[PDB]
Amino acid sequence: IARSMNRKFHRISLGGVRDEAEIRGHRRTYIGAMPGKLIHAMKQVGVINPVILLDEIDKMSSDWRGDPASAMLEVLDPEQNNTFTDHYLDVPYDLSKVFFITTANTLQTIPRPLLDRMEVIEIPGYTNMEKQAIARQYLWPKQVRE
Amino acid sequence: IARSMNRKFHRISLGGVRDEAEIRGHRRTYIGAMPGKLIHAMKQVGVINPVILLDEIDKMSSDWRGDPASAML
Amino acid sequence: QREYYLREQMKAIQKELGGEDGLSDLEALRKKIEEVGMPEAVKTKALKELDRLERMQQGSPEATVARTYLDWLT
Amino acid sequence: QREYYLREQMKAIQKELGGEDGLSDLEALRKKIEEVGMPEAVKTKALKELDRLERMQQGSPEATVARTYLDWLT
Amino acid sequence: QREYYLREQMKAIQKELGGEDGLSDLEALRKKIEEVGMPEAVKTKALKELDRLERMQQGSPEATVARTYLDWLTEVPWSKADPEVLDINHTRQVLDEDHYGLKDVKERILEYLAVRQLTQGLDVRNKAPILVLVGPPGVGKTSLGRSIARSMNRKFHRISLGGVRDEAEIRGHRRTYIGAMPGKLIHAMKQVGVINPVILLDEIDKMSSDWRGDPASAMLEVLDPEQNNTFTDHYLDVPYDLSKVFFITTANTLQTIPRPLLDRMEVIEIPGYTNMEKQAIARQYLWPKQVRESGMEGRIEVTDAAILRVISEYTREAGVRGLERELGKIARKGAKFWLEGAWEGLRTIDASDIPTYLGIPRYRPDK
Amino acid sequence: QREYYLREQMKAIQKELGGEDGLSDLEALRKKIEEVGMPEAVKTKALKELDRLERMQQGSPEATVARTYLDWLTEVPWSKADPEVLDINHTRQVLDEDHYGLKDVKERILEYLAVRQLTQGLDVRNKAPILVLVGPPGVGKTSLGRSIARSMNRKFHRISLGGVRDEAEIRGHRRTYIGAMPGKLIHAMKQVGVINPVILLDEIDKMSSDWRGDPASAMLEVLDPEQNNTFTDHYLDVPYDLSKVFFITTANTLQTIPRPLLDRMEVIEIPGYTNMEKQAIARQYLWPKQVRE
Ligand SMILES: Nc1ncnc2c1ncn2[C@@H]1O[C@H](COP(=O)(O)OP(=O)(O)OP(O)(O)=S)[C@@H](O)[C@H]1O
Ligand SMILES: Nc1ncnc2c1ncn2[C@@H]1O[C@H](COP(=O)(O)OP(=O)(O)OP(O)(O)=S)[C@@H](O)[C@H]1O
Repeated sequence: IARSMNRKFHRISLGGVRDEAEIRGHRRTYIGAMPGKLIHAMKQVGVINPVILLDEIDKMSSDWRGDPASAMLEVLDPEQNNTFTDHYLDVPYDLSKVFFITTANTLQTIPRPLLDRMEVIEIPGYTNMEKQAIARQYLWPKQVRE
Repeated sequence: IARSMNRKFHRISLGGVRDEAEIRGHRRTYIGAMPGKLIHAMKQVGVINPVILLDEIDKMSSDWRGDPASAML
Repeated sequence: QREYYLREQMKAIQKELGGEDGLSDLEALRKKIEEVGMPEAVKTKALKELDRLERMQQGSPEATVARTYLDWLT
Repeated sequence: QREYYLREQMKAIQKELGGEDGLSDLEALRKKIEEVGMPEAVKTKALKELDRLERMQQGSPEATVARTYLDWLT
Repeated sequence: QREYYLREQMKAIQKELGGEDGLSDLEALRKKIEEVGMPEAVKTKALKELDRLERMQQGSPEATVARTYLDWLTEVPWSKADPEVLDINHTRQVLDEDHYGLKDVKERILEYLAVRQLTQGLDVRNKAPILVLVGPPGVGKTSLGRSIARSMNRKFHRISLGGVRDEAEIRGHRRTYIGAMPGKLIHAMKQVGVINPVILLDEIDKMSSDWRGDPASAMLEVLDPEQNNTFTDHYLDVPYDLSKVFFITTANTLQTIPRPLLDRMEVIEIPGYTNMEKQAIARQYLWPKQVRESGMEGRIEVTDAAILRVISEYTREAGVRGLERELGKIARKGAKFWLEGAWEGLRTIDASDIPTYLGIPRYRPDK
Repeated sequence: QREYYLREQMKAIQKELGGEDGLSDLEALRKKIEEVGMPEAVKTKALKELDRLERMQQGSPEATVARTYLDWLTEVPWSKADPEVLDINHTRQVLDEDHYGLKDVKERILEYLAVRQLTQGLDVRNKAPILVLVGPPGVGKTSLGRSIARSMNRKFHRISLGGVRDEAEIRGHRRTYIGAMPGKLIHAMKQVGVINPVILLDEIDKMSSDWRGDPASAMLEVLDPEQNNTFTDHYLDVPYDLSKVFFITTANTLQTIPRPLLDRMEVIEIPGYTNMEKQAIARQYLWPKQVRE
């Protein structure tokens, strides 16, 4: 979808933070300046259009303090994201040219309000004929020429 | 109702809560604590008089950890 | 002699350039306290924690907890 | 003109206190303000990261955290 | 005021000294920071520090940490390695005189040497996976670390984890503090002289977490070969490259290893040893060491039925330490019997003369 | 004569430093470094640490931290022998005084001392045992440690690990902190003067294992039958040698000890006592003491 729409592609997904405060940034009051994870993906691109894939959103990063809901609800809703603010950003940031991709395996651990925006794309599996065709076309030249 | 009264609207979706620490806070003596859902809603509304919808207060996961129904009292 | 003099020449430059503002985050927090609200006991609690942040330094890990406490209060 | 002249004598301290100096500084991210972006509010915060930064040119325990935040912001 | 004057006297003497002895060491580091190895950005950060303030006797807190950072930056190895191995049959000549058995690990080493030799394209010299050894306690893991490092004839250093719960032993602290403390990796790289060593990371099962998180995020930052090419520190301010370093990690189970580390892993299950394998290692490695330390060399000898008695009736483990101590007890009992009156030649221990030396057989034999 | 003038000016420097403190006990530190034999990497590391510490005085606090580093490093013993007195009838009669019965452990000490006569100069490894004593609470185990350490004319030290969930008691905090301090074990080696002591780790089956507060996995670098020639604490940045140490640990139940620690240690079980044993223990150990007191 990135190369068809002439866009970039970045991964960065759930499982790398301790709370949604680490989904956001951290203020300069600390010594260890932990940036917002999002902005760090935006730093490595010189384009504010492309997609951002959310691999394994059901594999959360929760704790007894903080569920991964509020920092996700303020970036997935198409309303409050137009003026976005991190603790390591503290300025009006704009999310209207991006088109996010979310990847999951099970909808059951996803909370109820964040299902307001999700659109269900499911996977049928693969036939052994389909896997034989995949392994001829697409896996054998990579793993052999590597 | 929010439009007819001309006030702010907000939605808290309960049913997923499991302890009293997601309705109240925890304590300041635990690293990184925060207050509960009602304080989140008051943070995200702007006035003293919004309306707050409470979806599925009848399905709150009161369990071996605690009972947030008493926290709701 | 030149060291002590010329760094004062540096601060000369700065005291003309910056001037007069009183612009930081601390008295901004105090102003944000004194604008909205407040009930009386809540106000005195916030002023105690504000002074507890004021006369000392910036960097201790309990000051981060008190900072998050005041930021959740405002 | 007053800008030119105050920065004249500031970088006269630079070539004067010439190790190395100045951090040759804050004449220079002045060009990536309008180049990299920017809206007005980022300009309000980061132009209040020029001269009260210029207050000294040593260390710092402040210049590293403000360095990371500002060079993140630019 | 008197102290300020006499400190003037002292530092006057010093600047004649920094003429007299105080040339040709910082000058010699300015040579050696511009000698072979250093990248261009590292040369720029080396040119950053050239404005000195010259008060190195009466203090100074801003004079000694810059010298410390300069020494740490100039002592880590920059672009130097002992050459590649040419014969992979000789790799089998070396790996087989340390361990009986362990086919799979030797095969993976030979495969990695064959792939590194035969590739002249790309996509595998950059991406070579990290071995994760998993096995029950008692099988050989650390001795494999030494045997692999001597097999390829590379240098070696071993980092033990498990007592580490702080992040600043993998990363370090900021260089503006009092104690200049880079992480364990900068120590492990200045120990070896080459830029391509073998590093054994002991016990990634046991990195406990605490406040300010766990150092498992730093482990993600070091055990993924797509960002450690630009691996920077909190102490160092240059991008170092931990790409070619052949990491080997040991473990006892995979659950307590974090899931951000089970993406750039490659598990190898060591199932345990069997009775013939234990008997072969028992002879050819455990017995002459357990007799050479005990001083009873050429005065006592164990048979091969007797090792089978010791294995089947005096140890139940998936490893070889219980067998090691059970042989050591025989060596000590013989060393005690020698002082009560010597014999001639060497007494030989058949499988029936064990319980004189080892008491009651604990585990019944399977009949 | 000009270097005489020059380092004489430095004599005057330390005359104003503390009357001392610039080449007085700094050079006493050079003596005690080139006293008792350190390994050469550790020795040159201590020499460059002394070289970075030498030419400053009285500030900064980094001078104080490095002074305490060279006070720890040059006082923990390096090559401080304990003379193995090799009589096996004297030591048998000394072990027979403090305890009755206990045939297994006394036979073990006689075996592990009869071996140490027949050391054929070099070519041996000289590795000390690592015992674990397992028994019910009343049976004398902690009493036996000082008895064994006195019979062999060695030294003795205790470490109680009774309820520690505190990691970095075993290892230390790294020296960049404020109140930095080594572990329990390097301090236990510091108080003893020799490198052949008898360390009694008291309650090793009562510790903690949790996602925060797991000290039992930090006992891997210590109770190590091969690789404890490379022990790495966090305060000292050098490998310290713990092979010569006659460790004795006690426990109560094997069911609560971690699996990478049972195989590091050598189990010796103590099977309570019987009525004849208790009666003899009573008559010649318990009743005279309770009559005296
Ligand atoms: N097949 C073998 N050949 C030779 N020596 C062996 C063999 N298997 C084990 N050993 C020896 O047995 C001892 C076990 O070494 P380690 O690998 O440290 O044991 P370990 O199981 O790794 O301990 P942990 O707790 O899992 S780190 C060493 O002395 C090895 O040399
Ligand atoms: N066989 C014995 N002969 C003489 N005194 C003994 C004997 N067995 C035990 N004692 C004495 O009984 C007491 C037992 O003390 P401890 O050694 O502390 O017992 P302990 O079992 O080590 O305690 P715990 O619960 O195991 S830590 C001491 O006063 C010993 O001297």
